[PDB]
Amino acid sequence: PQITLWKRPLVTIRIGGQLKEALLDTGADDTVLEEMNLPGKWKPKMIGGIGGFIKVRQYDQIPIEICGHKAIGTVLVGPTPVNIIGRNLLTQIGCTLNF
Amino acid sequence: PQITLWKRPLVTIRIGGQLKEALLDTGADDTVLEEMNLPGKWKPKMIGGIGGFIKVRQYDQIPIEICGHKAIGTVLVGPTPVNIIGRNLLTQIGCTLNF
Ligand SMILES: CC(C)CN(C[C@@H](O)[C@H](Cc1ccccc1)NC(=O)O[C@H]1CO[C@H]2OCC[C@H]21)S(=O)(=O)c1ccc2nc(NC3CCN(C4CCCC4)CC3)sc2c1
Repeated sequence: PQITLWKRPLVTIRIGGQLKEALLDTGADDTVLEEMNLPGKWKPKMIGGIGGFIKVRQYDQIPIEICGHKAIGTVLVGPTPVNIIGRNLLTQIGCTLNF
Repeated sequence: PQITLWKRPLVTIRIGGQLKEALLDTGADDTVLEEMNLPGKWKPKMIGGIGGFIKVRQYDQIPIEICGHKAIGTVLVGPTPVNIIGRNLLTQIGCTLNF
C-alpha cells in the first residue's frame, strides 16, 4: 500500500498474542515497543531521543507481523510513549519513502 | 526520489541560505531543528519524545527546500539530537510511505 502522512502512520502489528498499534517511523533506527513481558534472553540498553534516554530491554530474533507482512528481528522493550517500528523492520517489509 | 531505509533517510535541506542535513522522519508530527538562528517572531513551545519533553522555539511560515522540494511551514528549534523533517513538511513535498 501507499500511506500518506496527513495523520500519524499507525498500523496494526502482531507480536505473539498481542495485537498493537505502531508508528511506521523512518526516523527510528530501531524498533521500540511499549512494555511487554516477552519470553527469552534479553540485554539492557539505553536509547536516546528528543528529551533524553530511556532504558530498554533488547530481545533478538522476535517474529513480528506488520500490516500482514512478515518480519523478524531485534525489538527494544521499555517505557516509550508510543510503539515505534524502526528501520530494522521497515526494510524487511519493503518500505520506502517516495516523493 | 525513492528512498530506501537500510541507511538513515538523511537529506540536505536549505533554510535561510544554509545547508543542513536532516532526517526524513515519518514518526515526527513536527519539524524540529537543532539550535540555530532564524529571523522573525517566535513563541516558546514544549514537545515530547522518547526521553521526555524539551523546550523549543516555534517559528511559523519558514521556507525550507527539502531535497529540491519547496515547503513553507512551522519549524521548531531546540535541543533535538538531530535535525528532523516531520509530517507537517513531509506532506507539503508529497512524501508517502510505500511497501
Ligand atoms: C527523534 C528521532 C531522531 C528518533 N526518534 C524517532 C522519532 O520518529 C520519534 C518517535 C516518537 C513519536 C512520538 C513519541 C515518542 C517518539 N518522534 C519524535 O520524537 O517526534 C517529536 C517531534 O514531533 C512530535 O510528534 C511526535 C513526537 C514529537 S526516537 O523515537 O526517539 C528513537 C526511535 C528509535 C531509535 N533507535 C535508536 N537506536 C540506536 C541505538 C544505538 N545508537 C548508536 C549505537 C552505538 C552508538 C550510538 C544509535 C541509535 S535511537 C532511537 C530513537
